[PDB]
Amino acid sequence: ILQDIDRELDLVERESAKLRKKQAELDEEEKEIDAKLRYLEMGINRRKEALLKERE
Amino acid sequence: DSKQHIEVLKESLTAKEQRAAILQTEVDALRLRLEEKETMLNKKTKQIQDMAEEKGTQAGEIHDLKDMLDVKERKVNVLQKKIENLQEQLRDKEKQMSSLKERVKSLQADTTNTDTALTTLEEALADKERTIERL
Amino acid sequence: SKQHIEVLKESLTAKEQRAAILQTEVDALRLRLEEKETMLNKKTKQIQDMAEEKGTQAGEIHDLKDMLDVKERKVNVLQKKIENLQEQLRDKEKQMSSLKERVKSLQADTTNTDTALTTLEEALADKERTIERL
Repeated sequence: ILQDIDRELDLVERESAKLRKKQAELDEEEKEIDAKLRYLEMGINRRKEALLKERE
Repeated sequence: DSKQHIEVLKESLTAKEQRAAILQTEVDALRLRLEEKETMLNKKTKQIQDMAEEKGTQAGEIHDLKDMLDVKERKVNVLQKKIENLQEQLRDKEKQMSSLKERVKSLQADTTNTDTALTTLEEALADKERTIERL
Repeated sequence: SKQHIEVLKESLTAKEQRAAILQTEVDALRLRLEEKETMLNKKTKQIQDMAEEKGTQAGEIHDLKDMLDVKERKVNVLQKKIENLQEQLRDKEKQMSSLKERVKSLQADTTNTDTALTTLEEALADKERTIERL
């Protein structure tokens, strides 16, 4: 009856492959998010440092 | 007569000068106050100009921090889903291992016994074949 | 006297015209001065209003920075939780590899040569059956 245990393992391995793929999607979404955060941070720093060089 | 008429008119002159001189002093003092105010108005216009620019850039900074909070909230929720995902992953590994442990349970020390019995009997049959080859 | 009287009459008309122009001078300058004062007051009030608007904009910026800090702390905590779970997964994957290799050692039921032994027994029984035949 070991073949039964095998089809159970195959079922759970399908599920974990799916979760890994969802995981890599989510990581791509964090890479996106961090790129927007860097963009926003640099825009802020540039406005500041333009005003700074202007005041000199 | 004419003598007193002249003295009346001479006075009227003195009085008219006194009026006009007083007025002249009012006017040029008033011109002072107007120029000082023109300069002040200019200073105020310039402060308002600078202050409107500071306002514009601080509004820009404010839009940028509002956007960063939106994006950082996105990051927080993504990390949450990452965690939930990884926790499912661990549950699945732990199920897989329960099945792998039950698979291992399937073991048989009874098949070696038939192996040895069969082996000896095959070679007992070989013994019989040697003795029948002999004749 | 005859000519001096007429001198004085002309001087009178001239000085009076001078003073009338000077008076309109004054009243016009005073009006314009008042208009300048009201513009000036209006600008001063505006400058207070904008300085207040600036202070509140600065406070808005301070409060937004604090809130970004709070979300950053939360991010860092979540990052560590992800790292811990990743280590947990690494250790589970190793254990599962060890169990799977144990199965492969066990899985190799080459003991199924039972069939080899049996088939050889009936081939050899055939052999001595044919040889008892001869």
